[PDB]
Amino acid sequence: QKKMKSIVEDFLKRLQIFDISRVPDDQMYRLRDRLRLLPVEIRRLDIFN
Amino acid sequence: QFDFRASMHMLTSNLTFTVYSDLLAFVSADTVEPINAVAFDNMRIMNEL
Repeated sequence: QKKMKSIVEDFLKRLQIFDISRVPDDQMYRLRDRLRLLPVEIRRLDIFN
Repeated sequence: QFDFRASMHMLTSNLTFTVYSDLLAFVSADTVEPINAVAFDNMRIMNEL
């Protein structure tokens, strides 16, 4: 039930150079899809394990 | 001519009943949360979440 847009929104906000008000939700979900294919960083992955 | 034998009848009916019009008023209908609504293929209607 979790809509991941917020995550990506936060992600963009922390890059500090994009204006997320100008970014549609479709682009954020495409970013979500691309992020979803990347492996997790070793420390974060072990903590989650 | 009026004939009593030819005019006396017994009329038969039911003692009482109640006629209803709105059958669907007897159905209690609820719906799932739209986030969880699925299509004919048993997967969620909208999966981008």
